[PDB]
Amino acid sequence: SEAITHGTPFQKAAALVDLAEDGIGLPVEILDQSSFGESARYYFIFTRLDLIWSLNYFALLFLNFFEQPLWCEKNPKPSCKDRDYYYLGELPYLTNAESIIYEVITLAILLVHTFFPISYEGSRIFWTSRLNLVKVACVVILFVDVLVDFLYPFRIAPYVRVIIFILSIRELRDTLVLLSGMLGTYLNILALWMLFLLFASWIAFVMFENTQQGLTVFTSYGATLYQMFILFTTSNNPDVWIPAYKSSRWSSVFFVLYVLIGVYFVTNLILAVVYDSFKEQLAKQVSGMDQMKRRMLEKAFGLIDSDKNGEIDKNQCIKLFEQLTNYRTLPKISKEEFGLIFDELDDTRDFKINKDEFADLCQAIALRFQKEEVPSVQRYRAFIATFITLIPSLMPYLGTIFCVLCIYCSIGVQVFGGLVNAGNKKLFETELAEDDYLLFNFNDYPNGMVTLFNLLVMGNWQVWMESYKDLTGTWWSITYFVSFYVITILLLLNLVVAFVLEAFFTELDLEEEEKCQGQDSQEKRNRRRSAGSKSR
Amino acid sequence: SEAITHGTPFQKAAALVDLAEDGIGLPVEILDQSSFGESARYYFIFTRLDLIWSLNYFALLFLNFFEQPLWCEKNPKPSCKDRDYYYLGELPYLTNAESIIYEVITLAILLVHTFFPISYEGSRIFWTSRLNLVKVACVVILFVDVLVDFLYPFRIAPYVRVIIFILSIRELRDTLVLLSGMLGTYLNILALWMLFLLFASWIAFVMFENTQQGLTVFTSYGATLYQMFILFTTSNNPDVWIPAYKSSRWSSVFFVLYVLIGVYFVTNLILAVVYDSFKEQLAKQVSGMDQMKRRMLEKAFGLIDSDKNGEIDKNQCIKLFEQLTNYRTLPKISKEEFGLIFDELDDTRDFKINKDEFADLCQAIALRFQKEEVPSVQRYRAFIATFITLIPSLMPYLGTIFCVLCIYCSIGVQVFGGLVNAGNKKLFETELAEDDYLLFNFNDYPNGMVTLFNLLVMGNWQVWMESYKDLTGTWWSITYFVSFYVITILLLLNLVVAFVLEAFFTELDLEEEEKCQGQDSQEKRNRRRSAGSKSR
Amino acid sequence: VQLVESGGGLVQPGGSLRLSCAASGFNVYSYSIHWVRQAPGKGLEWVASISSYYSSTSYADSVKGRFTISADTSKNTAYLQMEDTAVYYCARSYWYWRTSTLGGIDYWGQGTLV
Amino acid sequence: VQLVESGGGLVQPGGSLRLSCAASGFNVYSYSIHWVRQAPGKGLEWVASISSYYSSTSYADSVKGRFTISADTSKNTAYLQMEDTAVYYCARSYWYWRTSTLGGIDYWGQGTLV
Amino acid sequence: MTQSPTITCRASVSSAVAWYQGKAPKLLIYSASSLYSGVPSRFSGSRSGTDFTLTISSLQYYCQQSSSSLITFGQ
Amino acid sequence: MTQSPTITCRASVSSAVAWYQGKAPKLLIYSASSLYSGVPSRFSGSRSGTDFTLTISSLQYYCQQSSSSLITFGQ
Ligand SMILES: CCCCCCCCCCCCCCCC(=O)O
Ligand SMILES: CCCCCCCCCCCCCCCC(=O)O
Ligand SMILES: CCCCCCCCCCCCCCCC(=O)O
Ligand SMILES: CCCCCCCCCCCCCCCC(=O)O
Ligand SMILES: CCCCCCCCCCCCCCCC(=O)O
Ligand SMILES: CCCCCCCCCCCCCCCC(=O)O
Ligand SMILES: CCCCCCCCCCCCCCCC(=O)O
Ligand SMILES: CCCCCCCCCCCCCCCC(=O)O
Ligand SMILES: CCCCCCCCCCCCCCCC(=O)O
Ligand SMILES: CCCCCCCCCCCCCCCC(=O)O
Ligand SMILES: CCCCCCCCCCCCCCCC(=O)O
Ligand SMILES: CCCCCCCCCCCCCCCC(=O)O
Ligand SMILES: CCCCCCCCCCCCCCCC(=O)O
Ligand SMILES: CCCCCCCCCCCCCCCC(=O)O
Ligand SMILES: [Ca+2]
Ligand SMILES: [Ca+2]
Ligand SMILES: [Ca+2]
Ligand SMILES: [Ca+2]
Ligand SMILES: [Ca+2]
Ligand SMILES: [Ca+2]
Ligand SMILES: [Ca+2]
Repeated sequence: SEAITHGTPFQKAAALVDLAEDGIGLPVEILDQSSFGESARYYFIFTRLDLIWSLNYFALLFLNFFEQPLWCEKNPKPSCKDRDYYYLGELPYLTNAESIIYEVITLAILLVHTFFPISYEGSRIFWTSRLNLVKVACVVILFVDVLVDFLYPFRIAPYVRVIIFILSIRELRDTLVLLSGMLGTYLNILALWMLFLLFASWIAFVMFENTQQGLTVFTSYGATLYQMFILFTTSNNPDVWIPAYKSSRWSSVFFVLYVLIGVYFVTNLILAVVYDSFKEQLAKQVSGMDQMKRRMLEKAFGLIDSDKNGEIDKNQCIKLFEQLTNYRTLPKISKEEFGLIFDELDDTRDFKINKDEFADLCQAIALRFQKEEVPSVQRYRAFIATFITLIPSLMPYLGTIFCVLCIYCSIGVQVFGGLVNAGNKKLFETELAEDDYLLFNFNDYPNGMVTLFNLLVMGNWQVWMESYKDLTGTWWSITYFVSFYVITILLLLNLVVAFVLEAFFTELDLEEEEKCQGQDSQEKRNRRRSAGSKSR
Repeated sequence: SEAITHGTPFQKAAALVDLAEDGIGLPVEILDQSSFGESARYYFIFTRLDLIWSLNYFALLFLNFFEQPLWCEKNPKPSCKDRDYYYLGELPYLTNAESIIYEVITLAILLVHTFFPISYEGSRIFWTSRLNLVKVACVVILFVDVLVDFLYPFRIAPYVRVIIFILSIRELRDTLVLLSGMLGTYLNILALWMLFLLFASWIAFVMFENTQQGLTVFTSYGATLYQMFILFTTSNNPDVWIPAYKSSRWSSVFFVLYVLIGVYFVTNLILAVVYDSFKEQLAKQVSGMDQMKRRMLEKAFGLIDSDKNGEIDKNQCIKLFEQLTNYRTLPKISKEEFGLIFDELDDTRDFKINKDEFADLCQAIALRFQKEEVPSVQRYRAFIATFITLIPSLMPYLGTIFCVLCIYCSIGVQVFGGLVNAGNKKLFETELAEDDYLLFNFNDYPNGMVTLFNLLVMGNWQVWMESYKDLTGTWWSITYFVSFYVITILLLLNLVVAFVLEAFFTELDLEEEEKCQGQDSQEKRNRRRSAGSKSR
Repeated sequence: VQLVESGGGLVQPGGSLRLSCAASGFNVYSYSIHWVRQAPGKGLEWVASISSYYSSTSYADSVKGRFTISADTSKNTAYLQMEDTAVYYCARSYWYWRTSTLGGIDYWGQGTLV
Repeated sequence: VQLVESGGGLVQPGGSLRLSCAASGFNVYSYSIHWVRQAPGKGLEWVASISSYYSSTSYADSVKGRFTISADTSKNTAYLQMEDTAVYYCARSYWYWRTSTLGGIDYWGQGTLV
Repeated sequence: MTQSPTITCRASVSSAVAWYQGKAPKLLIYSASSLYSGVPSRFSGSRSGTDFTLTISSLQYYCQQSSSSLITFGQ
Repeated sequence: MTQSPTITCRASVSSAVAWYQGKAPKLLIYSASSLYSGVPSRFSGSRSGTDFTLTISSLQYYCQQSSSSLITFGQ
């Protein structure tokens, strides 16, 4: 009945489907778990003890992570009158006796999560992995920090809780491989974006310096790089250049051409670059994933050959399809499949399957039949074919950004911390007080989690920027709000825009070539699929 | 010396030197000009009398077109105190004795543009073309309107001057074929865009209607479709949803998820559709552009042979490379170029006798040699390879939009005319007065030409909308500013964004495959070119 | 050199046939094919054209979408997938676009009885 | 069935040769090839590996980028574009990734003198 | 595309005419000014505006017209 | 990847070792516990942690180690 475990007896028909199943839905098995001889040893029991109890290890990652919005602020410990709300949020503030019966529960499920692959890897296979060393160090930070939070700097707790949460969820760690493979491309095009604003702020400083613009707004040079940075964004738009328009109308031609170039050539040719390094790094990851299917389909091939020769037998191919449990009449298909496979050895009549012949065979049966059964609109189609495809296909590319906004929140809670007060005086003349953004705040973790959303959408994004440059005094508060721009209009153009383009082009070729799937051939060929992938 | 003038009869091998030339740089001769048998009659002298004097016919189009910003306003004729400037522009106003020595001079060089191909078409070939029946009717409008403006509704002069200027410049008429082929695709995705706002304004009607949001802003379902339309745009962003946020913090989750979906799925999957129907309509135009020069290479072939059987001899090939006046020696071409033909007949030991042999032969020469000569950074390369490519490659896709903003200006000068006055009272409480826009106006033609630029960039685009809905009183002024949005979310996502992506992928292709072909072979291959363009 | 039609068997209503237009005087790419028929007693009627040059396979008004044309350059054959009681002929215009005037349709086939 | 190396002629310094590793016991995609050499008096040295299965053609540290490997599956031949005074051998491990234990390298070539 | 029983045709103003004649049609005149070879010249042609003067002279017929790819006989 | 002159090798702890032996190398013990065929059993293998016990018994050597694709003999 139950086909969940099946690795402890693990026969040549029984352990065959234990790995031939794991090439279908692409699961992971450790290459250390595979490099052992039997693949049924003391190690294999203790990976199905992971991925069966794998909901106590992933819903912990939120119980870990969402303790950040339910923390305190960093700093009402110096200040006076906390309980009077100085523009704060609404979530409660967990007391220190409530952060100890919730950081031990969270850290009883990390020294069970991270010290679990000592039960399927060695005392030295473990500690030489460059990731597994990290997640032991992240926990010893949280184990020191629980020790510090028991008996009494800037408290790097809530940055580790993001970083554990990135490394723990597989797809966010896998997404972050793209962003570190894309980064050398992006810092070039960032370094030519910057040369666009550096040059165009120099002419804008040169041209208007005597007249009524460059006395009013364009005062120095640095407060023109600053203004022409925000015109790049478009969000500053006539309010930059009104007093150079009121005094001569002709000088809009500088400014109606700068934001024409800045938004329609350069921003698209940041999008086109970051599209282009998304195409290359993604297929570099698929070929880093497809080669892991073939790790299994050389471990699938190499359990069968008890003779250890190099090929498998046609009757042995059929008689092992009984454990496959896909179709009733077994031998009436494999003779048809040899013509369905583009190649065949034909050194013998029947017993001839080369290892790459099998490598595409077991990736064909699972896609045509699709019958395992573990007992345990036309006008608007191509849009909602994609729009339904995308909702779990952006959850690793919109969970990275939520873990960029959970880094910047914790920075922003600490750099810009308790400042927008109803006791404050430099507040009440900024743009936060007149536009009335006096929540959207940074005085807390979910006051400032939402503030970064508004900054992410770019709706009036410089109201917050020009306020915190005035509430903190320095020009250095600018650099928090320019860093968010650069990193996350990489992220909101890379993994969010350029994905939704290429995910539309896949639910457009599964609708156009779907007509060819019922007209050109009723059964699936292998060379037409390889030719259609490079063609679009 | 000069080989341009040859309507005076060239030789049978020397009349080739034009039609083989006119496939290289892609000019066009009329299919009625090729319709006559000789192709050297009076119908050919009088096309080279066009494209030689073709600067008196294209710089007239701007002398025609830019009389719009140099007009008057439509309506200071009723009103009082014109010369006191009620926020008007800067240009002068041509008086009626200055619009008659400039509309006759414009209409002396426009009939001679329109009634010129009667010197190479008939009294019935001409009048059955409909990009020709129109341009006679457009002039009879301007000839009636000059007659009306000599001896004394809503004055449809300045809309015709755009429409002539579209039909007259070839690439703007050619671009507008895409937009009329793309339009049936776009009105579907527009009709699913509205269903996003119609649905999401209904839950936003429903959810908030009792509480403090839906008594302040979200009052009725008109003013939530209206508000949630502007949140789609992002430009309204926290100011819509502050008094829902101030009363419960949880109602950001409706609004931080609506603008998450509205901008990152839907706006990209309007961009993905409009980039999908740009790929199809452009190659549908290139394959309509190939036959404009492939018809030449059946008129090239069809003068070489004497008896019209379908052949060229080898010496008959070689006798014409000397007519090219490009390469030095005779026998080293066809001994090399026949091997460069991928599919040569080799029926004789010398000649290759088909018409599609020659159809790619006379196109491969124009790429490898490029030796006609009529006497008459690595890190930042792929960006400025495209950025220099794109400046004349968007001038037909940014000249359509300038002729959409020259339609809306003339509408907007007339629908929203001399209304923002310093005598007005309902002006001074709108958002134009408090933001001080109060210029960016719609009173002159270049007051409102710039205003549509700010609306196009979407920098504070609803200040003009929400202020003109209060100056005209209606809700119908909304529809001017929603229709500008829709057409230039076709136009600013089709013709500008989707082009700058695929123009980057071609100056990606001329950098990636330049390295590949430099190591693959010594000379140009024709089958790698046919496969590489069919990939991206 | 001159034309050979083939595929003209004995057709029933409902189903149809598939023609072929064989040739030996380089009669695709250069000298392209036209299918013109004649019902008995009637005049001629044009039923299908083709360019193996331009890659355009276009055909008439009253048969538009009914009758499908294709080619084979390697054996110089123009196929044709099919009150059609007719007598089919092939044809070799030198021109393709306006073959009325200057090409004509030079060489006509031998005849068939469909 | 067993291995044949070829391409081992008489090489000059500067230029190089191009090897070949012939086989008749279905010895690409399944039983993949390894180039291991031995300079005279020395021990062995691994110089090139390949998968016709995984499509990975990877090779050593001290020869990294110097020596290029390719294949011909249709004739089961593994080419190899080239003080390299050495004696080249071929090899047939069944496993590719960690062939150190579970393949060995089963069949060694006949020998050459490069 | 209408004949007339000295033979004329109808309706592409001057170069839209081939003029033909048990038998398959033999071509006679392309363009109604150019006798096709191998045939005596007792059959001549002339384009007269919107009429095509195909011509009988001596004593001892399917005119043609296209524009782009669609071709119109007579009968 | 260091031999020791009963022979041992060095250093990929238990399933990264085969042991070989005028002649081309003949394989002897793949896995360092699995006698390859055709061979008398006077040569046996044993993995002892970070040591690889290749074994001489009877009287009448190029151990091997990879991790992913790069392979390390002895000498
Ligand atoms: C790309 C993702 C952007 C994410 C933006 C974060 C939105 C989450 C905001 C949560 C606010 C929670 C406050 C609730 C108060 C309460 O119910 O008591
Ligand atoms: C493409 C590079 C050219 C732009 C370089 C701009 C040169 C500086 C701008 C002119 C003023 C100098 C800076 C003023 C601020 C200061 O020095 O105190
Ligand atoms: C990545 C774009 C650049 C980010 C914006 C840079 C802001 C530079 C402004 C700092 C200089 C201050 C202006 C000079 C006048 C002064 O403060 O005394
Ligand atoms: C690391 C990224 C840097 C991007 C731009 C950095 C800008 C540094 C300073 C720019 C303007 C210089 C200030 C001029 C006026 C002044 O303060 O004297
Ligand atoms: C990427 C995860 C961790 C990275 C974030 C490290 C913190 C960067 C900024 C430090 C926060 C404190 C700011 C220093 C200035 C100040 O305290 O006023
Ligand atoms: C995910 C990476 C995020 C790390 C980058 C964030 C830190 C950059 C700037 C933080 C604040 C710097 C300026 C401090 C303002 C102040 O001192 O008042
Ligand atoms: C790529 C993003 C980098 C962030 C941009 C730089 C951060 C702002 C730099 C401006 C600081 C100018 C110096 C003024 C210092 C002061 O007045 O106290
Ligand atoms: C996509 C193109 C957008 C086009 C926006 C139009 C910009 C042109 C504005 C011209 C203003 C000219 C004012 C004349 C003043 C003077 O007399 O000197
Ligand atoms: C997906 C479609 C659902 C949206 C349609 C719901 C209609 C709006 C909710 C009730 C308001 C009706 C509109 C106002 C009419 C009135 O004046 O009463
Ligand atoms: C397709 C997007 C919508 C286009 C513009 C949104 C239309 C909203 C129009 C509001 C109608 C009037 C408001 C109803 C309440 C009232 O005035 O009585
Ligand atoms: C032609 C495109 C139409 C786009 C959307 C038009 C919707 C018109 C109606 C707006 C909603 C109802 C108007 C007022 C509602 C109310 O009175 O409660
Ligand atoms: C596309 C070129 C011409 C199309 C433009 C036609 C004009 C559409 C709107 C008419 C302008 C007058 C508006 C009528 C309402 C009013 O006068 O108040
Ligand atoms: C290029 C096409 C443009 C044509 C579309 C523009 C006309 C749509 C609306 C024009 C004004 C309509 C509302 C009038 C306002 C009012 O009457 O006060
Ligand atoms: C796609 C662009 C369509 C334009 C959107 C609709 C513009 C019309 C205004 C909406 C209906 C408002 C009805 C209220 C009438 C009134 O009170 O005078
Ligand atoms: Ca076997
Ligand atoms: Ca077979
Ligand atoms: Ca804005
Ligand atoms: Ca904006
Ligand atoms: Ca000839
Ligand atoms: Ca030849
Ligand atoms: Ca304001």
